[PDB]
Amino acid sequence: EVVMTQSPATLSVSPGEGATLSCRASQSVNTNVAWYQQKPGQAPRLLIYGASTRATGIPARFSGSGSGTEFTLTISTLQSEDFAVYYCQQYSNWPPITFGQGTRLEIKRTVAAPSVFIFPPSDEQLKSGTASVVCLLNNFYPREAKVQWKVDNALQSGNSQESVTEQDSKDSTYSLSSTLTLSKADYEKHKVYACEVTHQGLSSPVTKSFNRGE
Repeated sequence: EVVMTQSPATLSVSPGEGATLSCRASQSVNTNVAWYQQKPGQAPRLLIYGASTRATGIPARFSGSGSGTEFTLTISTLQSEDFAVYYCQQYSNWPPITFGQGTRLEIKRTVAAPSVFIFPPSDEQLKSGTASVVCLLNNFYPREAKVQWKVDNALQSGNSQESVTEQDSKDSTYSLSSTLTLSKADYEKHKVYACEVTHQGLSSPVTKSFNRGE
């Protein structure tokens, strides 16, 4: 099979600037190459075929070039809506039809500190024997953030998981949710539940907490 290797695996570019995405085939595929854009939760969208021909309906800021083994997709005047994974494809030697592994394009924006919220477990959940404490970091950039849980000042390890939204296509921010999972018995032994947030937009860590029963 013809192996298509895209690079870099991830790219982060400022709005209004250009992005350059590369693809390299393990043997010559002439100009029998296509590029696709895939936004989260959606099907791929054909951008370019024949290495350099823009598909119908595709803005002129998308351009493709190359021949043989080396191919490039250039996206000028980047906008927040261009957040997506971009795939190359070869149709010169098949079966199999082969795709590159994708390049994820993030769009940069102004640093934004998260707003932090903490949520105790519901009384309904406590009937089940488990307690989930949730800490929400809303609308921040960049994506890197550190969230640490303390229960009566004891740092928690091994009992939390975090989830991060896809980058917002309008304002390029992220949101994050960290869930601390405890048994009901452990939840009822302890009093002060706190989540500590570290982020580039915060001069110092931000702590939000609650006291059980208050």
